[PDB]
Amino acid sequence: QLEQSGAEVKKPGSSVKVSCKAKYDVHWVRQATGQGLEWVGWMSHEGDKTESAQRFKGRVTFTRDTSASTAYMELRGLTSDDTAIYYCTRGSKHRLRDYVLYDDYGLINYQEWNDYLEFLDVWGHGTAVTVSSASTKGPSVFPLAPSSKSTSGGTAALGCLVKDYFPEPVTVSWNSGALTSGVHTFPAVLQSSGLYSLSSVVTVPSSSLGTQTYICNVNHKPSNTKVDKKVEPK
Amino acid sequence: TVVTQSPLSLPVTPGEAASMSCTSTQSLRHSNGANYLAWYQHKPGQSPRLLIRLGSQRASGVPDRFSGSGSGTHFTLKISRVEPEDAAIYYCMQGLNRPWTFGKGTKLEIKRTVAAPSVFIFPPSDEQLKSGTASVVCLLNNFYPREAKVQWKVDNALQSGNSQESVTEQDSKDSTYSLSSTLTLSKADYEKHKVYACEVTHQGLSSPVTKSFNRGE
Repeated sequence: QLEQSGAEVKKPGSSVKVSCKAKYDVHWVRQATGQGLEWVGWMSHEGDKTESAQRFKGRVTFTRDTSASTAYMELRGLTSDDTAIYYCTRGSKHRLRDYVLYDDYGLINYQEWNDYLEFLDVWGHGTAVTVSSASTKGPSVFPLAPSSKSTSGGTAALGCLVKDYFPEPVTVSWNSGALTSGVHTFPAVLQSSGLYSLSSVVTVPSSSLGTQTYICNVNHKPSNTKVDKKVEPK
Repeated sequence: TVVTQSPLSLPVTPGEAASMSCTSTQSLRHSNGANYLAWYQHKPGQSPRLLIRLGSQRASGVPDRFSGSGSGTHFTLKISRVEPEDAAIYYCMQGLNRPWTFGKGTKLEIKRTVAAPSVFIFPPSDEQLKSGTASVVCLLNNFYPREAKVQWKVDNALQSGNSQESVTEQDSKDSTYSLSSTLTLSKADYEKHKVYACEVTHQGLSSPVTKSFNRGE
């Protein structure tokens, strides 16, 4: 996987710089809210070619650093259409000769070369960019405590309500990544506060409620906040 | 140079036939014989991998159940024995004509056995209450199919439209669905009542199931 820069909320009209970090053709794809995957842009490994989709010409700029480790997507004049998860990925292309056009005289020496996209294989985890005039906020986290009202047979359920934050996304781990099975993190819903909220629940054996410690780890990059909450039985 | 994709939804019984089609408008075959179309799968939380390249060639770590077919303008991704892991959104992508475009995707849903949900309920924390707010959470766990009714009752007095429902991606392993229904009130409004109840109607249950709790108790 390729490590990408952190999620951000951006003002309408401003610009975002998204990083992508392991030579390779580098493509920028995106997924807008309620939309299919969309091709934004690419930089050729040769460094000859930079290009974009039609709606992006004038707004986008692709760079990569001197030591060629990190690639860079600048996108300017942000609108609410530009609210998306932006993926960087590496690509394989064929650079083929389509035809040649020459004359005996030694004047005309055309030969057409074009690039043809074979594939995009290794993708970045993605960078969520939300366009909004609203200020960012870290989340309030509350225990969804295991009770008799959350047990089925010998299976108790517990978790963490993550609430009143902006913007997306938050990342919810459990016991610092140790506990990874049986976890449901629901897609957030925008509340009437214009802030997000979701629950992360875990199903576990009820005979662990005294024995095992359960702690939700909530990460919000745009607000520079991490919240650890321990969840105890009622 | 749009590359329209059909169907828009595809239900499959695990162990049985999946097929989907990418259909371009201009041709995709270069003069070298190669068709520049790729197939990608995308599990909803996660980055897309590459399944098929050059129309027919499987990428690394792609099992032989995924087969690529087609030429020129017509293409077909075929899955011959569907595992629950194949629950994802599938995208075609043409690489011949500028600019390179994605299809709008095909969603694969797995039709499994009917599963009744586990119904749970969580009172608001005293900590959240101190902050002036009460969220009451109903949890629907591991059920099929996705269609379910959640109905809030307060002191057996029956609410409308103060609840927010959220539902998960279909499970990659169990092909089940899981749902949350959250009721959010001011602390005063929450304190004005005692009994909070989540009434759940699902197919797996002959009877609607109510999970209730008495505030302060």
